[PDB]
Amino acid sequence: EDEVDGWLIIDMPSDRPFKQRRSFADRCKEVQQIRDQHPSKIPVIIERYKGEKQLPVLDKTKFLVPDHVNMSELVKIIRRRLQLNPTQAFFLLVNQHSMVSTPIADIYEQEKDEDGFLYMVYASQETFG
Repeated sequence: EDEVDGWLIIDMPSDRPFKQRRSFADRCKEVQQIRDQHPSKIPVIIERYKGEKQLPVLDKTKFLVPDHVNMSELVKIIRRRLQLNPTQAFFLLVNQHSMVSTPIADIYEQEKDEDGFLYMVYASQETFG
């Protein structure tokens, strides 16, 4: 959402989140093709949490993940790419809850968006729920 700590966050279009820069038809079409071409891989969107104030910005948004890699392994990969030390808090959240040894393929069938992408947000703090 566009609401963070009582602020309505307005962004220029190219600074908006993936779901707002790209139409649903365009997202769904891209998933369908990537699932055809790489059925052994999960299409994942990883974005910095709108209100993150500590963690650096990731150079990629779209990730094609081998489907038997588990969540704990994806975290290490993203931690490694952001060159985070093990003492820095880092959370990779799927629909607002944190990642776990379940294969990403199970998570995808359980938590994928209507457009067929799996959405994830990273942040230095867990969100209460």
